[PDB]
Amino acid sequence: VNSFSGYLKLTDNVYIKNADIVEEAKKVKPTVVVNAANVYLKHGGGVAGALNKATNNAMQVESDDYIATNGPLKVGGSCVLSGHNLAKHCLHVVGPNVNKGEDIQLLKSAYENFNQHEVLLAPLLSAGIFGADPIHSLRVCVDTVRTNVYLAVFDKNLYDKLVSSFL
Ligand SMILES: C[C@@H]1CCN(c2ncnc3[nH]ccc23)[C@H](CO)C1
Repeated sequence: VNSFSGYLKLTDNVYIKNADIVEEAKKVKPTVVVNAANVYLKHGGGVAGALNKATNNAMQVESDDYIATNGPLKVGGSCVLSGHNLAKHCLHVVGPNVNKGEDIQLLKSAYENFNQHEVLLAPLLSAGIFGADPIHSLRVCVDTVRTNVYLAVFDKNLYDKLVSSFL
């Protein structure tokens, strides 16, 4: 039993909800919140910009030190950093950005990072400003993640379409 509330159950382990991941994180304070990161951990917009703003830019400061030490992530890769005031940990995961020409096949690799954590709060990878089809992203999530994932979908209209079209 966990403290996530109000989710629809898609499968044994995947739950979905219309919610602002920032407000969800602030309420649940989960062990792991997933960020929709880029390889530079530049949290300018989308989910990443919103999560960073909620940390008063502390996420960005930590991220800049990480990059200065380690260099960029791989597309499809991840790193674990602090969750600041939002969660114990933040798993920064880089899904392909279609608006950069990045291979959508890397979306499965991106979701594989979730399997290293028993329970996660997460957005749909490569959705929004990353330019992928959120319906495809949900399918890859369900077919790749085996741990317990609680998906927050900000857009109510998008949430209803994902549920009504889910196979
Ligand atoms: C994944 C894409 C980009 C961002 N995204 C979000 N999903 C959940 N929580 C969020 N908080 C702020 C943005 C956001 C969009 C959902 O409409 C689609």
